[PDB]
Amino acid sequence: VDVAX
Amino acid sequence: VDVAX
Amino acid sequence: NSYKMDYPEMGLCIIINNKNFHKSTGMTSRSGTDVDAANLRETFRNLKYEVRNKNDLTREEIVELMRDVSKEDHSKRSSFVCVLLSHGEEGIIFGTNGPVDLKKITNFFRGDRCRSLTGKPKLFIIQACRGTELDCGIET
Amino acid sequence: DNSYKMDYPEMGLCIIINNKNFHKSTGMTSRSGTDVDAANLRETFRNLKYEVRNKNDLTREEIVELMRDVSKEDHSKRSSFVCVLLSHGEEGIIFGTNGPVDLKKITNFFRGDRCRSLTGKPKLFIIQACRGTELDCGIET
Amino acid sequence: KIPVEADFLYAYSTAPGYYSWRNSKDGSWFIQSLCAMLKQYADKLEFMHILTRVNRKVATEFESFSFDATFHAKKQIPCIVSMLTKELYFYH
Amino acid sequence: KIPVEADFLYAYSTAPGYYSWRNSKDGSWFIQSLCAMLKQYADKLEFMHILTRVNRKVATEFESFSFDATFHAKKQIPCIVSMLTKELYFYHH
Repeated sequence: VDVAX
Repeated sequence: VDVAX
Repeated sequence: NSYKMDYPEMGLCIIINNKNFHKSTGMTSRSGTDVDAANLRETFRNLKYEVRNKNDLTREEIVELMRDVSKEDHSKRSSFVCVLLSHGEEGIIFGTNGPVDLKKITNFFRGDRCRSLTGKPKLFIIQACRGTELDCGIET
Repeated sequence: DNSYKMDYPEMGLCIIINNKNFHKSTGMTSRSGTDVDAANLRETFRNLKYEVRNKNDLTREEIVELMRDVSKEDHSKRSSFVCVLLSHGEEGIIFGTNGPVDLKKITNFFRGDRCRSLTGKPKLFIIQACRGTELDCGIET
Repeated sequence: KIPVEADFLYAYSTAPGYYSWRNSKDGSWFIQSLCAMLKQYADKLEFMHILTRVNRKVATEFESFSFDATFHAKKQIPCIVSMLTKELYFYH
Repeated sequence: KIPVEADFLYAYSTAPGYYSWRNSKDGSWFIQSLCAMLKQYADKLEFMHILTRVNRKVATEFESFSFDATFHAKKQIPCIVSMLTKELYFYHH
């Protein structure tokens, strides 16, 4: 999955 | 002359 | 690749030129700015943009104008150009009577609020200060 | 000349600072997959003939010390300078493993006046990090 | 004499005020695109043009996938900030 | 779909946090440069490359002259902020 940075 | 903005 | 620039029209070029401000602002007349505005008009005219010059707009009128422009139909235009000539600070542009954040102006042209410009280049040329630091330069 | 002179003995340095794990005090979760990035950058800049240097998990202080030391180095024989920052962050801020660090502070060590051997040469900063908490929903083409 | 702030280029993974996205296994969308575009065009295109490609690849080929509707289906646009005074070519 | 902030280009006359200069007679250094460079290269150079030339002209050919020592001999460098996804040409096929 994609996560925030 | 030159002036700032 | 490149943006499609073969629509019937290149687009609109809005020039907001503010020379005189209300004394409360503390910014004296921006002499030389008319030469700029005239220079830009002739330049964009040769690039085939429909230039619209606007002089001394209050902050309310700047937002009013941008709102109206973002609601016109740009379906037959290749792009959009907006030039703001005035005093300013970081992220802020000045109307004749007060400041207006640049974010509020450009947001009218966001891909979701101006469907006729989605996928089309939107140029914002900003002549204005972005703070008070001075660059002293270095020699070579 | 319309192009930067890139025919010096060396292309220059390519400092890659990859911060994956953070102090409990910060709260940010680990950055899984960031090693894949640091590794990808290393190989890419190696092909472009840059002298790559990886630095993992650096504290806010260790970041400033590194940058300052690199800036005080002699780049007279290098064409340019590349600096990659992979970490969490906010607007204008980059996160060290222990705390916040302003970006303007790092780049300043490389201003034309503070780093004479890089004056007139390209100084690139690739910053992978957040710059706020806004979400872009997009629009249908 | 030249400006002390000249010759700097800042390639931001995302627009000011926005979140930057990273894939747990593949890595950050920006670095992925940037490395891919660099591998493919460094021997041809000027840097700005290569960064424009990175912008398009990130903007069109990426979309977030999250089990939380809040962070799901989000997009990203990188932000190039250039104070360069010349064209940047990695080749000779 | 694409980001709502995509396809935006911000041509800033100066660097973030800095003063922008204007000649009381010929106008702002940035606009002058921009117009000269466009008139000279709009018929063959891509926009980003044109703004780079504007960057060089402003940074190298302008230096402030002021009676106020504080604002005298100062420099300026424009700031290109691009969210464009493609190349921008003002000419046709």
